[PDB]
Amino acid sequence: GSSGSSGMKRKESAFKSMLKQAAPPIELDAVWEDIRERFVKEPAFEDITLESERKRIFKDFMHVLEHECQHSGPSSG
Repeated sequence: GSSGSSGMKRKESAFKSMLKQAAPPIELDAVWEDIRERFVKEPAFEDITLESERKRIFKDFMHVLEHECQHSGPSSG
């Protein structure tokens, strides 16, 4: 690590990555509270003090999952 801020941004980023590395993989009809308890014991999740922060992040992850699964942007990264 040469130069890179850390804190809230790092926490949110780590949370998303944690969900992706989850098993099984966050389904399409999955519930935040239904998957939270799965990571509730993890440090990445415990890091998020604000419950809303975890809820909002989860929703965003779901949106990307659906868009990532089905072909939408064959050009984008």
